[PDB]
Amino acid sequence: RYLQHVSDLHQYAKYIMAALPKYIQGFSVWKDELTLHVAPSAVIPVTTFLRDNTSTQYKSIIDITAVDYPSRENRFEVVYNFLSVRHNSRIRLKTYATEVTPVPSITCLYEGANWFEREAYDMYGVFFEGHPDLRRIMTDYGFEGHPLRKDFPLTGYTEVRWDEEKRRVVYEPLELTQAFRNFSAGSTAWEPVGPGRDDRPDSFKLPTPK
Amino acid sequence: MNSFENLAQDVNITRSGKTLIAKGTGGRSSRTGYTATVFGANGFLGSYLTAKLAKHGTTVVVPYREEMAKRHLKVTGDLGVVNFLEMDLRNLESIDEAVRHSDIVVNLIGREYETKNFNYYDVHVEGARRIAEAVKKHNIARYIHVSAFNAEIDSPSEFNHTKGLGEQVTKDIVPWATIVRPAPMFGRNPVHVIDVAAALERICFDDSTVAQTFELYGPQKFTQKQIIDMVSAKTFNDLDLTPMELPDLMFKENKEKTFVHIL
Amino acid sequence: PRWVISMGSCANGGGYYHFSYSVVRGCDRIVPVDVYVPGCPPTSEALMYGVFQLQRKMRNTKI
Amino acid sequence: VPAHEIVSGAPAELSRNRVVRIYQQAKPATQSGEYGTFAWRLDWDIVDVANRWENDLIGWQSSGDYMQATQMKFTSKESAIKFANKQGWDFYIQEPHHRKFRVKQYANNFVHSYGKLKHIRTK
Amino acid sequence: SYPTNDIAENPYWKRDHRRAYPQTAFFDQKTVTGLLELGSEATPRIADGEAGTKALANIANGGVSFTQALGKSSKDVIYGEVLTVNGLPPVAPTLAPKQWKIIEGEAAIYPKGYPCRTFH
Amino acid sequence: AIIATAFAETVKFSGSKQELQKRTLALYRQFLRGAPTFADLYEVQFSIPTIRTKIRQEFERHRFVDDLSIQNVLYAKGHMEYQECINFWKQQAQFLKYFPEEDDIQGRHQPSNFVDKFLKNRA
Amino acid sequence: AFRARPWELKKTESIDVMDAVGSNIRIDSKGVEVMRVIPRVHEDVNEEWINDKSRFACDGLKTQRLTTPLIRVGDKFVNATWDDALSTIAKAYQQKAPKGDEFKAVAGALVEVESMVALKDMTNALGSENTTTDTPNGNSAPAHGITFRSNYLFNSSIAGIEDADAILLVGTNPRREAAVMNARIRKAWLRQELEIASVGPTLDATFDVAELGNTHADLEKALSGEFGEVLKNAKNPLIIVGSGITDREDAGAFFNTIGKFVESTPSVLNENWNGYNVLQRSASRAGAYDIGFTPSDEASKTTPKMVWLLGADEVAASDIPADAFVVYQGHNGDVGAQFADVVLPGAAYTEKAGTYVNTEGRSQISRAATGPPGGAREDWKILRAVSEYLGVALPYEDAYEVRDRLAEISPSLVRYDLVEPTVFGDVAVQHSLVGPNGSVTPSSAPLTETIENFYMTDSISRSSPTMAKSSIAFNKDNKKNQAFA
Ligand SMILES: NC(=O)C1=CN([C@@H]2O[C@H](COP(=O)(O)OP(=O)(O)OC[C@H]3O[C@@H](n4cnc5c(N)ncnc54)[C@H](OP(=O)(O)O)[C@@H]3O)[C@@H](O)[C@H]2O)C=CC1
Repeated sequence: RYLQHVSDLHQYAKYIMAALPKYIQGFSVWKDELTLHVAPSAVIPVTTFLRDNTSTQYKSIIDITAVDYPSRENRFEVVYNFLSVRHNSRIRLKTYATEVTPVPSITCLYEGANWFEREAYDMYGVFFEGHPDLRRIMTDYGFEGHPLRKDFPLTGYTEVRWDEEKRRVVYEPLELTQAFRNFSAGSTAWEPVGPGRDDRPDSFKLPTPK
Repeated sequence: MNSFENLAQDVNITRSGKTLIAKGTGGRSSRTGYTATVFGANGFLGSYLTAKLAKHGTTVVVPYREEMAKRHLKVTGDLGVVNFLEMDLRNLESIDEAVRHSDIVVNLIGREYETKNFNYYDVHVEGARRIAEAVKKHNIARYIHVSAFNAEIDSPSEFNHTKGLGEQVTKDIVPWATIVRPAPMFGRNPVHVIDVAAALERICFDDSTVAQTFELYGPQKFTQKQIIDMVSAKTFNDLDLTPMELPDLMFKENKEKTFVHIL
Repeated sequence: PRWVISMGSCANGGGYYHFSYSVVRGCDRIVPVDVYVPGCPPTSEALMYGVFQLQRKMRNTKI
Repeated sequence: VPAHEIVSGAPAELSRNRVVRIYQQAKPATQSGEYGTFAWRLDWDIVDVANRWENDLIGWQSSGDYMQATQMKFTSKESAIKFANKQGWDFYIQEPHHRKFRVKQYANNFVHSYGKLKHIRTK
Repeated sequence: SYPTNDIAENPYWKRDHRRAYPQTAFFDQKTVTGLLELGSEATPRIADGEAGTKALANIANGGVSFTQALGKSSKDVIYGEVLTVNGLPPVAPTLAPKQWKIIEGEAAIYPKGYPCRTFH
Repeated sequence: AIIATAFAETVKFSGSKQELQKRTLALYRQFLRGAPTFADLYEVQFSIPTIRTKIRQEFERHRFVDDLSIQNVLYAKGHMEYQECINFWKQQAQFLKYFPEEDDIQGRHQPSNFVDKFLKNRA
Repeated sequence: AFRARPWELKKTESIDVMDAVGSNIRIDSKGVEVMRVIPRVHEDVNEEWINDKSRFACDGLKTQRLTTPLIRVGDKFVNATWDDALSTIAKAYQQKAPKGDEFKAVAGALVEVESMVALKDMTNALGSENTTTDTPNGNSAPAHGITFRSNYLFNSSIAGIEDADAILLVGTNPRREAAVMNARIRKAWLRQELEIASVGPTLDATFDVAELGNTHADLEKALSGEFGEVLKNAKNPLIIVGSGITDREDAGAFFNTIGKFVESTPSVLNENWNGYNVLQRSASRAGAYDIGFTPSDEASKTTPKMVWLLGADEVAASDIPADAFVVYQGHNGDVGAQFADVVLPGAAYTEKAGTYVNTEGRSQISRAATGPPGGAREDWKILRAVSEYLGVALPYEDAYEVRDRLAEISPSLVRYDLVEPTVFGDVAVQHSLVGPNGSVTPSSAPLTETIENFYMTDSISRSSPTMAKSSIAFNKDNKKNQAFA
């Protein structure tokens, strides 16, 4: 079953790329999970196609987020997650966005999405052009920085204490009574896992000649 | 990052000979190295005093009389900075115990009325004689005795008389003690109380304030009628401070037709 | 004539989240607390025992 | 190079006081694995007064520097250097030192020495 | 239990599942043109093993395009490996498909009059 | 969430510099017009002209920014700050993040020369 | 015993400064203390092998340091305010008033290039280039040129020893000085066909030397007799020189014979490699001569009123005058701090990001692993602040400006870990030959050992008890060190 099903998912996604060649750059499958690799100016048409086709009706934004790799020129990748509650299927959509350039917002289509978009905004600084009420959520109001970002340290920059003099809490640069001790320094120096086998069906890898 | 705007340096020597090195940058978590004992820190000036003093990490020894007036002094300092131990003016041994490891030590034990237990003579000259005899006994550097304005040795008032008496007795037994005399005080001429505490912390730590009487009086002189109409030696310039002015501190048809009202 | 007791380990000295950026490392930075009840989920056993200790403190005050 | 030190929310002192360092991690001399010697580490040089100091109660290693336990891993030196000058930091690229290739034979362990032996293998 | 920690015949590599992990089958814009024109290891369209690699390498360099690969594709290619064999688009696929009962009688958990049904 | 909050605007990215200049212009007008509300609202000690000269000097900080999209993010961040300040979302201890130099002088020995830095090893 | 498990450790990549090779180490720190050093690999200079003294002298890094400035009252120091000591120095400068050629500024063994630049700038804006090094016979120019860097460097590369054919050492023991160099020599001698002979004390090497003598006459006889065939025959020889002959007052006559032989023989000296080679014993004395840190001929004649010790650990009681103002700047207490009127706590090599130059000429930075403990400061900033209390305003106040000034002295010191060749080696051998011709007579003083002990030198190994028991455990008097009986 499961071998047949992952080989079926491969073919469905090959069809999805062939139906929209202008917008879809790649697709990758890894164990009954489908990721669609999409340009940032290509978000809105692909998401309308995912909402609207009868073969492809996902209807429901579950969760979206970014992830930074600082080693790439386009820093953040913005990943979307959908759930066709009709066809009982999940699909994933990745785009990219630098710190300063945007990605357009799907809150015109998906009504739940706006709250997710401003969450990923505060954690990552990734912009959603076309979005009412883009501002911070679930951090401090005067907070300077974006926390879930690799240049930002663990304990942050500031701390809070009650100054007696001003009769108010004051915000001060960071001083610890016990320093943070990461134990990541001390990982393995041998490669921990091998390369591993593949789950590609025989129909979708390139033929050898003769 | 927070800096020692407290200190002049990083390595300091006291008079008695102990070597004190500040650790880290100024801030709550650091330690300046000084140990200070503030008599009367439950009160109104001592609260601002060891607010400033335990801000950077001087280990403040707070002698307390009542257990409930002292509690808000716990949040002004780090782990191990502010230290509470009970004492009474009557029991010698508690005064002896409270100044064992102090580098500097101040009293602001001052009461404006007689009790059934202490008159003016009992808290101002005689308590100060007691604790400053202990300071002479342990050879603590930098003793500071805050006094009152108009502290005359012989006066019709008993309060001012005994403030002068306390000054004379503490100058007699310790020659190196410094006695500071502030103005009237308005926390929230008169002087603002954060200015008195800023002046006192700048008295606390430097050299060349030794055996010097200080007058801490604000910029412009007032009368009581002028104050109520507004409601309705060495000065500050020795220690590079400008006191705040009392007056600036003193505060511290058609649309309705086009709205809807009955819904 | 007010008191406060600090229940849990996240409410005294930061706790599990002690090295997080958006956290106060215990309410000692804000309010002056008189009894601590430690435990990350300190059992109703331990919380009530902290209250009994605090009542002893309140009676020995006799304000 | 767009100057991103004004947008990341970091304070000015982190861009105009502290020096940072690119390095590839060296191979450990203790154990013979080489897995952690491929990624490029971005790490901050310590500051004089605010590194670490002993606490008076227990002896806790309290710090005042806040980037002391942060490191980054990059894929290439060029990505690391573009990120380092994009955030507006002053780097120092430390170039890696590899081993020299030298042909080994097990038959080197015994040859006919015509003169003095000058050496006795043991195996 | 014991068959995991027997002392005779347990090489670790047979019961090993952390290393025999699958890899992400990532597909470029270009390797799908390769799937449309070279063929597949199931159905190859390539002879001449020496000139095979030469016909492969221009597609690997960016010779032909994908819209050109779709225009040059036969109807058998399009109805075999892009679309389904009946010319239909494939359905969004689900692992274990779920067929629904509706329990209605006295085995229901709410009688008629309450609005909750008890599907299965 | 269909409707937005009160003073919000849909974040939208201009393609020219002059339109951005018009938008930052209208934005400074909004801050400067709402400056009498902030003294009543956050219960500050001081005068409305000090709020106004701070709003001015916080736009002095980014006067010479060249890149268009960095001006764009800077406008979006400024509008978010206006949005928080004009309502009661910020409190009076985060509004006074903006004025650390005004409230109190910390004490003597602000170091200026190398000697005063060096007696407490650059603080 | 190990006190810290290796997941607790913080790794830091620095340079060793105890030896002249400048080998790569790896400082492991818990955070105020330093646990160990371990050789980071380098292809040329050390090839994963590190010295014994390099490794076990982290013990002296935490036992007898200076954590406060001290002022001498008379037979006893007291510790002091920083301003107290640094105003004492200015008041004694105004009292003694050395107008010129009376401010001696001697450096020492393991000191940063940037601290030497700060000191030299302060002396030359003071008005006195009495600017000398710590070695005996250091008061003069070291009988070989500060000019033409190939005079005092290791000119064939350290990698070039693998290509060597037949080399001879003069006045040195490479088993003691630069012990990693002996691993290179023995590796070369075992892999290929080599010929060693030696002029100096009878050394026990790992490898096989040939003895030649104990006299400069024995030197000249050996260079004339049979090695004008060997070194002339050889494809890639090298002639290699200790710095223990620059110690000798008769050094120049010893440079004459060897420079005349290198100028005569075209195989030791040609286009692509130079084969006149010297060793150093320090990380600084090969980098001090890059700056020009040397006294003049006029400076050697006077007696100083105000002596500066920067490191400077092997000074004698006779080397400083009795009335002198003798201020020490170092990182731990030593013989050099015992003479002082003011000591100034400086940061050791662990606690500062410093530039160091080896014998090959590689400029290499260390990384600061921990802060200077208690009240020690960085070495050049102390000079930068003592300058302000004098009349000298040093033009820099930032470390990048130190880097730019350091480029101005020589820009092969802001270019790190590159080795450049020299086109001037042919000219430099002649220019190093002409100077000492006839200036001094070669006396018959026998060639002594350069260091009496390996394990106790350079102001850290004297303080560590590890060296203090490892010197007496390896004395080769006992039966356990000797191979026989
Ligand atoms: N206008 C003013 O305020 C002026 C005040 N001064 C002087 O400055 C100092 C501080 O000023 P101020 O805030 O007004 O004074 P306080 O209100 O602080 O005086 C009360 C403090 O002193 C303690 N105190 C008084 N008597 C005793 C005693 N027998 N035993 C133990 N503690 C005692 C009190 O103990 P407890 O906490 O238990 O009550 C309390 O800590 C005083 O000495 C005052 O004389 C100078 C000129 C004018």
